[PDB]
Parts: sequence; C-alpha cells; structure tokens
Amino acid sequence: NNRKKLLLMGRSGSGKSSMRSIIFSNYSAFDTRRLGATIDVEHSHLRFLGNMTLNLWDCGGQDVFMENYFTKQKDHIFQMVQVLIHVFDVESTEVLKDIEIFAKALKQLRKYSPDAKIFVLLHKMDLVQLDKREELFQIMMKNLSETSSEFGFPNLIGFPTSIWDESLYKAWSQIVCSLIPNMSNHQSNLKKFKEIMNALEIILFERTTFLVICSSNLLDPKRFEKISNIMKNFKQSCTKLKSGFKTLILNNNIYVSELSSNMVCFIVLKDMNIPQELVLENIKKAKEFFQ
Amino acid sequence: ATDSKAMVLLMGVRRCGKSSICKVVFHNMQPLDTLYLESTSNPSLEHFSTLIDLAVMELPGQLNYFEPSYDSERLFKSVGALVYVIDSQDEYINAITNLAMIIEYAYKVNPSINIEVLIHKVDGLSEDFKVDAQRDIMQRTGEELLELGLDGVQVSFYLTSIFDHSIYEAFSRIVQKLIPELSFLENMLDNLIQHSKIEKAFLFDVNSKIYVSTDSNPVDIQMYEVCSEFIDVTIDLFDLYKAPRNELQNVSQLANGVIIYLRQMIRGLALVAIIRPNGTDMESCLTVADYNIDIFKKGLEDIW
Ligand SMILES: Nc1nc2c(ncn2[C@@H]2O[C@H](COP(=O)(O)OP(=O)(O)OP(=O)(O)O)[C@@H](O)[C@H]2O)c(=O)[nH]1
Ligand SMILES: Nc1nc2c(ncn2[C@@H]2O[C@H](COP(=O)(O)OP(=O)(O)O)[C@@H](O)[C@H]2O)c(=O)[nH]1
Ligand SMILES: [Mg+2]
Repeated sequence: NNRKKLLLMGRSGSGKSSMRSIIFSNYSAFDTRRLGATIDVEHSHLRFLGNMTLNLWDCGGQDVFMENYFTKQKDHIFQMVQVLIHVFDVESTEVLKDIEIFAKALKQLRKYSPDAKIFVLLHKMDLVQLDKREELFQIMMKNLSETSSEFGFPNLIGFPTSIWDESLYKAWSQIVCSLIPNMSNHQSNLKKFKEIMNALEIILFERTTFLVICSSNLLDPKRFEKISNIMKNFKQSCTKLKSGFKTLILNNNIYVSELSSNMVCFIVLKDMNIPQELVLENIKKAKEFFQ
Repeated sequence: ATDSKAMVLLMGVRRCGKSSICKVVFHNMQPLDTLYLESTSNPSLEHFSTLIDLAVMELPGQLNYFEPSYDSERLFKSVGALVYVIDSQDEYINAITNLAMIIEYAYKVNPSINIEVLIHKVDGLSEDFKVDAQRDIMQRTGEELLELGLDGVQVSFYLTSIFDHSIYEAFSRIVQKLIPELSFLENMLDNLIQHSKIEKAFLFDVNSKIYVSTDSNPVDIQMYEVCSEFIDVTIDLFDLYKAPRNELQNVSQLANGVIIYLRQMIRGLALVAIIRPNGTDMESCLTVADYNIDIFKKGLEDIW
C-alpha cells in the first residue's frame, strides 16, 4: 500500500485533537484551547515524504460517539487500520473505564485489522508533579501492556506526552517512523553524507512537521525532539514574515538547510571554519539523494 | 522604598493580572536596570537604583459609588506612565468607561502622562477575534473621550498575555516611551539601519525579553516576535552540542529571502536584525551589515 490510516482515539478531553493540530496544522500549545470538542470522526491527511501519504482519524471521544464506533460503524472505523494511537488523559478520574474503552477498541481491531500497530500515549504529563511522573507511567504502562496482550497485540509501545514540551515530538516521530518503509537507504545515504561532511552527526527531518526521520553519529538523548520543538517554535514566530524556513547557520558550526520539498537536514560540523563555501557545496549535492 | 527613575502605575479590577504582570516585568527589567545604570552609566540622570518601579492600584467593579481621593492624585503626578489592564476574559464595556474616567481625572492633574492600555489575557483567542476585540475597543474610547471632551489624549493600545511574549514587546515600547534618557541607544540604531538593506534592529539582553532598544523606524513590523525568538533558537540549539568576529552569531534566511541575523555585542548582549535583499545574494549582503554593525559595536565598546 501507499496510504496509511491511523486511529487517534481516546475519551473526550484526552487532548488528542490538540496533538494533531500541533503536529500537522501549525498550532501553538495554548492555541489548542479554542479547538472545542470534535464531533464524531474528524479526518486529516498529509502526504509524508513523497511516496507515503497519511490519513489521520481523530475520533471525538464523547461517550456517545465512542459507543457508536464500536457498534454501528465498527466495520467502517476498524477497517483497514495501519496504526492505533490511543490516548489516555493522565488527569482522568475514570481511569478504569478509560482502560475498558481501550479494550473495546482492541476487540474491534483484533478482528478487523489484527496486524495494526498499537501505540499508547499518557497525555498531559505536564499536570503531574515531577517526582510522580515516572512511577505513574511505569504503573500505567504495566496495566496497559497486559490488556493489550490479551487482545492479540503483545508488546506495544508507550510514550508520556505533553503539548507543553518536546515529549510530544518524540512519540509522533517514532510513530510515523514506523510507516516509513525505505529507511535502510536513507541512513545509508545519511551515513555517507556524514563522512563527506566529516560532521559530528547529521539528522533528517520532514520539512513540514519537522519530525525526525533518522540520524548518524554524552549528548542529550532527547536532543532530537528538542530540535523538532525549537525549530517548530521558530517556524511559528516566522509567521508574520509569511515565508518558510530555508536555512540557518549557527556559529559557523551548525548548519540547517532544506534539501527538498520533503526533507530538511541538520549538521553539527566538528570544526569552526571549514570554508563555509565548500561546506555549502557539499550540501547542494545532498539534495540529489534526499528528494 | 525605591529610588527608581520612572514610576509606572498598574490599575485594574481585581484578578486582571496586575500582580502577575509586575512579577514578569520587574524580573526582565533587571538586565536593563543593570545595563543603563552601570554597564554604561552616563546621563548624570542615571545614577539611580533601578529604571522603573511598577506601583499597582486595585479598581472596584464600578467607579460610580466612588471616585479617587487626593492621595491617589498626588500619586498620579509622581507616576510617569499609566497602564490600564482590561481583562479580556469577560465583557469590557463598563471597563472602557472607567478608563475614560481615570484618564480625564488623571490628565487634569498630570497631563504629559503616558496612558497605556493593555488588552490582557489574550492567550488562546482567534485572530479575527483580537482584531475585532481591539478595533472595537479602540473606537469605544475615541467616543467615550469625545464625550468627556478630550479627544486629544494620546492613547496607545496593546494586545498582551503573560504566558506570551506580548507583554514584553508592549512594555519594551512602554519603557522607551517613559525614559528618554535611554534613547541615545535607539539613535545609534537608527544609524546602523540608516542607509541600509537592513529593516529592523533590536538590542536584546540574552536573559530578558524586554528588548533594551531598537530603531525609531515607525513601521515597527512587530518583527519583535521573530527576533525575540531567534535568540532562544541560537541559545537553545547552541546549548545542546557545546562541549573582528570572535563571538556568538546566528544567521537564518527564509523562502522569500529575508534574513534574521544575530551577533553578540558585549558579554550577553546581542543584536538581532532583519535584512532584506532584493536579489543581492546573502554572503556579501551579510558582509555589508557587518560593517555598519562592527562600527556600532565599537560605539558600545567605547562607552562601556
Ligand atoms: N495540561 C495539558 N493540557 C492539554 C494538553 N493537551 C491538550 N490540553 C488541553 O485539553 C483540552 C482538551 O481538548 P482536545 O484536545 O480538543 O480534546 P480531545 O482529546 O481531542 O477530545 P475531543 O473532545 O473528544 O474530540 C484543550 O482545551 C487543551 O488546552 C496537555 O498536554 N497538557
Ligand atoms: N490566561 C491568562 N491568565 C492570566 C494572565 N495574567 C494573569 N493571569 C491569571 O489571572 C489570575 C489573577 O492574576 P493576579 O496577578 O493575581 O491578579 P491581580 O489581583 O490583579 O494582581 C491568576 O490566576 C493569573 O495567573 C494572562 O495573560 N493570561
Ligand atoms: Mg477533539
């Protein structure tokens, strides 16, 4: 297939529409307040990396809407599903029900799209106090894992998220990096890029969302998302100039350029003054291979 | 007590944000109080403690049952600027009313007073909303004061939020409008961008969002939002990999060609400019700025 269908389900207020809005619609964190409850299933698509396209299914979670996806349209909904990003609101009271509904969804999937990938997000982790944020995740993932296991899907992946930090990008990067087929060639091409630039490391980002695609190297493990987040924050301050990001050089050491209408590269250079010119040239041959 | 240079007054109904605002501002004004007081201390008018001092006043729902007593008036005179906080969360017609009052009354006692009004808590609001919101408010006072007989009072309106960058961009202008003694720096900037392919220039202290100064250029394009964030990019991106041009600098160029340029000036004080080249390439457009800048840099180095 060339198209991907993702299910963004969870109960109302889980904050899953804010997500989509920040990740594929250029919304700011606080910009999500005005969203308002989504009615039924709100559809969004996004051609991602040329050959691959995306079909995002944001399922308004008001109990009533929810009951209908599992009954009437369960075949419509759980039909041909690539991925399920189920979201739980860390501030929920109805946690046990929150989880039941999740099983309900797994039931409909274990049946209509059994090989779909399961992804869970403990959203709004910014409301929990730091000392607690970890064990609660551990505890929640523990339970969720067992439930997930009984409906077919054994090992699932978990991600603690908040629209107020970069933890949201890491999750969505890995999620989308699951639907990309051709990654062998990208790293391979990236690794070579690295050496011809003799850089400390090079990263690949999707021009539009600024999510990480791959890389090639102490250093911050969350550095990848923190880059996504910061550049996306720059993206949004550059609204008024109404022009897209082309390039940026930081201290003659870090170069960030667009390669094609799909990929952007980030190179931390290992030097301080390689003839800026001869470094850029190496950038222009790179476009050939990342279109 | 506070031996400050200016005396801003923050008035508004309870919970408008007048105390939260003081906290955010007093903090970001430190780099400046520092800078203009000793980093470079010249106007004999400067050996003071701090540049400004925000004295707040609580405003009762409606000013009918009451009007300002004398002690308030004696304050109005001491006050150089008057900042009115309109909580945008709720309705604001009777507030636009009490503003005409606070003006007329203040103005008789101390004209030449800066009257600044903040359309606050505008975080999480549609744009055409902020448009109407203001455009509507701006009119409702140009009528409320023509009724009060004083249409000549200059009123500057702002759109702010303390979870935003707005309150810093507003107060930046606000502080400048207040203290003229710190305009020699604005002037040095009107020179840097004078005769230039440079549109705007800000002087930001790495640890404050209230710019220290920028050009007199009228067409402020609210390029503040853009340059202000550029600093954070530079700092943040740099901070991750860290293990006449010997310092910190960052250059970025958009689709249409505009350039965001940042160059450190003096130990934590950076210059952020907007450079627009009609075709002229970057590499050399960049070098010609460096000239006017390196000059400007010396200028600050001379007075420091
Ligand atoms: N504290 C915190 N709040 C969030 C976060 N994400 C979203 N919110 C807030 O929660 C609200 C929930 O709204 P949505 O995201 O639109 O609701 P939803 O999860 O998409 O569900 P819908 O009503 O069912 O269809 C918004 O008002 C946001 O301000 C978060 O990460 N942390
Ligand atoms: N959303 C939002 N809340 C704000 C803003 N400014 C202040 N607040 C909140 O408004 C409430 C009252 O603020 P406070 O400073 O105590 O008001 P005061 O009584 O006038 O000093 C607090 O919960 C603040 O955090 C703003 O710009 N946006
Ligand atoms: Mg929603």
